[PDB]
Amino acid sequence: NGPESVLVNTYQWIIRNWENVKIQWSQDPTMLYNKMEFEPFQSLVPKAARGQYSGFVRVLFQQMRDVLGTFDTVQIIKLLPFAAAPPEQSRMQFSSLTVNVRGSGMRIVVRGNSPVFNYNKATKRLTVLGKDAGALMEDPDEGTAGV
Amino acid sequence: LTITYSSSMMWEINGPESVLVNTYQWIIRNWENVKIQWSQDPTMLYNKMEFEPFQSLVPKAARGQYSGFVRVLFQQMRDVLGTFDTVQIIKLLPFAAAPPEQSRMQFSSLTVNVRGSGMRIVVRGNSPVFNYNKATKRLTVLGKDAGALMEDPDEGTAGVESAVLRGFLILGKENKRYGPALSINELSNLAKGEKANVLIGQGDVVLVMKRKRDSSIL
Amino acid sequence: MEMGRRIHLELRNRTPSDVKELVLDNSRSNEGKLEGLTDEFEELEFLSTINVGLTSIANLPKLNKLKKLELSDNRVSGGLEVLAEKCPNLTHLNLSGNKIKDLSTIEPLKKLENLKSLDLFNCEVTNLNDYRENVFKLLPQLTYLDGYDRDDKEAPD
Amino acid sequence: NDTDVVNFVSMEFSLTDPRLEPHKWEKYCVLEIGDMLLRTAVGQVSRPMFL
Amino acid sequence: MDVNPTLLFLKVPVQNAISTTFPYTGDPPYSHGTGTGYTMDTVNRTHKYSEKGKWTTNTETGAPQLNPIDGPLPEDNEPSGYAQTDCVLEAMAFLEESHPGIFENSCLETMEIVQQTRVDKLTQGRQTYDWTLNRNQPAATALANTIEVFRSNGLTANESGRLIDFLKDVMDSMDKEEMEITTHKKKQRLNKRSYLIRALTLNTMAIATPGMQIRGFVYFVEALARSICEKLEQSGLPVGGNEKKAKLANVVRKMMTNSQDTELSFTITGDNTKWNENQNPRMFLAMITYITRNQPEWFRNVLSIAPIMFSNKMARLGKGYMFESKSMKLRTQVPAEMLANIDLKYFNKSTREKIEKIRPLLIDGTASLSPGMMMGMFNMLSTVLGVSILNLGQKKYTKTTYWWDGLQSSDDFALIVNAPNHEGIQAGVDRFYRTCKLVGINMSKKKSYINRTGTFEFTSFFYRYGFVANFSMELPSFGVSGINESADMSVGVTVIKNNMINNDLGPATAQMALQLFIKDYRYTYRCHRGDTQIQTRRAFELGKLWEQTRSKAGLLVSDGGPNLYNIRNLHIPEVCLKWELMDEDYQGRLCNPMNPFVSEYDAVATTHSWIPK
Amino acid sequence: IKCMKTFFGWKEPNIIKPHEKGINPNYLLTWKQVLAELQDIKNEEKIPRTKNMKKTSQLKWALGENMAPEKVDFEDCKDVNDLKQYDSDEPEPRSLACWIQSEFNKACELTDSSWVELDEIGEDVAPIEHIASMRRNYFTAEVSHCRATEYIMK
Repeated sequence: NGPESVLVNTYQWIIRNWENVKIQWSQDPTMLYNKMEFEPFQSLVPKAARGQYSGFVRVLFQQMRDVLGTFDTVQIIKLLPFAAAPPEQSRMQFSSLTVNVRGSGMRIVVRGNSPVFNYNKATKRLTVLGKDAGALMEDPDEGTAGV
Repeated sequence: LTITYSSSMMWEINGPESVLVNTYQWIIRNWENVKIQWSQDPTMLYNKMEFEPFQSLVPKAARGQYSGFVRVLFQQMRDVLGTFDTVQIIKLLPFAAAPPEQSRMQFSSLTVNVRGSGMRIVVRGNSPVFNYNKATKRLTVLGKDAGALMEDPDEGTAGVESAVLRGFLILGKENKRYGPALSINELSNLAKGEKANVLIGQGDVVLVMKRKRDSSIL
Repeated sequence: MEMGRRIHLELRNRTPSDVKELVLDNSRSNEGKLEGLTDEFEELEFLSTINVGLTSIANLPKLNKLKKLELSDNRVSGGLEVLAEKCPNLTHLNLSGNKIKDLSTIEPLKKLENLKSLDLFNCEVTNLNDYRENVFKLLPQLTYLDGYDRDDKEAPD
Repeated sequence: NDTDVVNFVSMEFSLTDPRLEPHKWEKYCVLEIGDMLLRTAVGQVSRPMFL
Repeated sequence: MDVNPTLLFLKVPVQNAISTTFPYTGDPPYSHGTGTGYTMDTVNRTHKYSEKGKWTTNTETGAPQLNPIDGPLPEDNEPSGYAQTDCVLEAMAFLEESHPGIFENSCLETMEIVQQTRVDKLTQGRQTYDWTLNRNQPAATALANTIEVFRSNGLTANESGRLIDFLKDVMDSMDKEEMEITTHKKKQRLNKRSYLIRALTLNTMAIATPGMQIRGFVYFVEALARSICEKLEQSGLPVGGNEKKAKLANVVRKMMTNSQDTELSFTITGDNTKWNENQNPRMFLAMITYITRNQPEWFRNVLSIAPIMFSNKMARLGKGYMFESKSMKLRTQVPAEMLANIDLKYFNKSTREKIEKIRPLLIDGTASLSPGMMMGMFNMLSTVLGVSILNLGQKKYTKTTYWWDGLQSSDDFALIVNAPNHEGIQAGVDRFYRTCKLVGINMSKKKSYINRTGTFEFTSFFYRYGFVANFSMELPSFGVSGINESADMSVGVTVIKNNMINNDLGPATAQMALQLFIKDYRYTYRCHRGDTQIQTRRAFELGKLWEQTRSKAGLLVSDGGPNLYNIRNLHIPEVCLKWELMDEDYQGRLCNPMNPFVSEYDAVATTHSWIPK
Repeated sequence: IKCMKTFFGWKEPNIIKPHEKGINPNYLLTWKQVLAELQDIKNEEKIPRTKNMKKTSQLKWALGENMAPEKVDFEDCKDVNDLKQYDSDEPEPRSLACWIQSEFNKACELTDSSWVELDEIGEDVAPIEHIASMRRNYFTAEVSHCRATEYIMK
């Protein structure tokens, strides 16, 4: 399979169960974090920094839930798999979370698009490392899919 | 018969190679006083006329930026403590003579024009322009001996070297556990206190941590 | 879609005073003039208008909190004093793909002293020789032109 | 012979839209073989990569 | 705001930045100007400018001939090939009068070389037409084939090794009714007419290359012309750079300073483009006969054979033509031998018109061109004629208030005319124009200009207020000649030195030439400096040398040592330049006579000099 | 190969501005063949110095091998309705376009790399040698960062 396809498979699995994932995140973040399916992603992330990434994303989600009206599905989808490791506390404000890909450090920008995670809003389509990943179920900017 | 001129204004007579060799000879011969000046009031040292020939060899287009990089690196070396390295100080001091200006480039090598062709001296490690043999403790400049170095009462013999990467502290041998080898250009995105496994050059990987503080210059 | 409907949709049944980012993509404007936007908008901090069919920014309100203004893939041409005075606190600007003749028309942007980055792309001004350095001279406050600084280094956020 | 002509096919990357001044491009065939992320004042924007 | 290099001239006078206008400074990669249609147009224009010349039919080659000499005087400014024999002879007589004895000394100092040159002198030269094989061939192989064929045909006098002996052999062979050519066994019998038409051929890949039977006579006539020019001051040949630069200044000083303040002086620069159309071999024969007045008859015959033979010159017609059918996607080529009888529907309007014009001349696939000349064979004689026209301008000959002088080199000309008033200048220029027209010298009014004295140019030697800007040469190749390390180094360093000496190459440009030289030499021979980090197989042993030597500068550049050459020190041999610095052991090893590798240029017989396999 | 591996934005190739008087699809096919051949090379272990592309229809068509007129003597093709001399016709006039001005403008700008590397020479002792070295060094420092040198090296 390889890391290149593993990333796409993980994102596909996340987006297939988007409703259940969102409900768990809104209600029971911990069990969602301890999900088994996230095991291979953390294998790519270096073992010397996974705790810092997990802690940073977890505190970011805490702030996200604390605030309201700023919901952003793309960020949550992008950063969910990083929250599946022992979250050691840290204070440095990360901006590029390393992602090992066959001996090649690939980073992910938390804000804005990245080569490892490219989402086009005009077409509302998501692709990872060029390979097709999928699309989101939305159209209006209110949280509905009836249009 | 050979005629020698050890003065400070006869250096630009035998050739650019002679200028380099004699500038480093002057630096090594006055090692104690130059060290004390750098530690106490380095601003006057950076204004010393004895370094005027070197400023000629360094290209005009890339002398102010070189000087700013050197000033920032030396400020970091001063403000970090515990990681002295005499060879680096002697190697890198003369480039700071110009009136530095702020810059973002992270110079992995600086160019000195000798006989038209431009030689390159690396900020880290040995270079053909500047070689240092620690087995015999001898400095060779373009194959011509420049003197001998004696380690001063400050040194870090256990890794860390803070005067190689601007704004970064190198922590010695690489560690596969941290993020795989990065690029010097990418380092501009690491957050304060972040760590990586940057590839400095040649075929060796060096672990570096981004300085939390910021070293300022005049 | 039209301007006003798009603005209402973005507002999300909220007052026009609690929006920190407005996205107006692939919209349309009548007579190539800005419509809908009014003084009530006072918290906006990241605006974006792409393929909006605006002839010129002549009806922009006083968004004193406007910092990241984008007018990309459009045909805006004319005086820029309106942008200079109405929104004197611009920090990031984007005019990629716009219709601009020469520096005589981009001069008024020098009034904004907070413009840390100005982006131009596929324009007529960029054809001129030494465009980068001439613009830098005209806009000393600028630090990153076309996502690059005066020494050709990528500009991290 | 020194004047013998060897025929080759050349493929060159680029980031200029050939629909701006198409007349300049008459002997070339333009493909769109990818997209590139470029940093600008509003983040990493995606633009086509032409060949 | 938008780059515009031409605007540089808005403050810098043009003469300073003339190099700005030389786009190539080299040999372009297209080679535009050679083929068949160009030959067609050349022949057509040559015979057109002689429109009113008398027509005749040849008796030996059986081809028509056109004689425009003494024809009607031109009535319009268009080019005219009607050169009057009496006027040419009068001009030559006046030149002799102003320079007494010149022709006599030329003749008597050239008779010896006429009697001294060996056969091998013909080997040196450009490409030659091989009548044996009917195609351009190297001179040496053409000579070998010619001697072999003549030996087969029982004409072996040339075995004496004397050039005149071979010329007599050529005369005898041409007198023979027919000859045999044996190619490898294919035997071809060339009759008298066939051999004669072959020998008077002018192949076109000096655009035109004659055959071999006409080389020696051309050489002799050109030697006489050079000898005559040497004594002539206005002649622009065969001097080099410094003397050519001084000629312009001397002429300007003579014309201006001596003149009174009241008198007005002007200078016209003109280009004699297409200079061979209006000059006929018969006029050259006339001037040659005049030159050798009261001289031994054998010398006169040897010297007059050349223009006599050229007046019956036959011009070959390219390689042919190429046709293509897009409908069937087909391509074909037709030779020139079948161009005499072929349909004219294939070709376009202009090409078919040219074919129509030149149809009645093609004899055995070779047009006949009596009038006009071909480039680069009798250039010195043309210069002689030009200097005669100039000499006809003295105050004694003009018999008028104005007067003139100048320079001519057969490709460009400059003329300074001064007179008490503007009308005097107009009269002087008009009289010079008419006089040069009478002899057949053509001044192109569309590529000539007049301005107050002081600024002009001649053969690209742009002159402004006493400053010359020679741009008559191109930069040669600073690369590896491909013989051996020492040989290549020596030849190339000598090349750059010589170009510096005469061709007016700037010092800094010479330094960059040496830099690129060192780069290319090291890259080709893989002999890089020990300090450099480049990697290759040869770098291994080379590296060892760099460690062994106690003096880095002593090592040869080919051995990995530094390049110590510079402007000051270029003529010295590389081996001799590092003789003392070379370590004693290195010196002994390098120049060991007992080495197994060894069983113009100035170099030492080191071990680095070997013959490539 | 290493330079190619640095990019990950590959899409499915498609033609935006087609070659009006030419073969558009075969350019796409040969580009796809190039990419596939590079991947196949990646799959190899003992990669030789250079790899020769296998002969394919699209490769020949893009090169022009299958569009090259054949060779035949004039005797066997004289009776052709449209057999004409090569098109030695003056090309049609073209108006001045502003893109060449921009081309030169950008060719005259200052780049940010050392495009040309030159070897060393001997020392200068004569004052004229000093003048020559000064002129050469000034000019080189000026132009060594110009795009023209980039074009030259390319």
